[PDB]
Amino acid sequence: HSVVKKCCYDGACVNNDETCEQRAARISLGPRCIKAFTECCVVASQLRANISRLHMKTLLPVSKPEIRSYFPESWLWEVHLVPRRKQLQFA
Repeated sequence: HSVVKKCCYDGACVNNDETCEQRAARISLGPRCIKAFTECCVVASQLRANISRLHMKTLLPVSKPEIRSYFPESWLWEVHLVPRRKQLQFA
């Protein structure tokens, strides 16, 4: 639950292309974290030659605000003086 717990995540992630130990060389933050990011990637890659299709990932802060769908500019946002009856038209 350390500020490091992230690295022991986005280090776990996939890399068909490149290997952990080199991957980590790229990481500006703390050697405090480099550790995490290394052991993690290392182990997920260990396991990546066994439960496979059919792995499956549990998560840490799975918390981002997203909405799949968009919503338009509303319209008919006007204010009117209405004399017992008034009627405006519009498409």
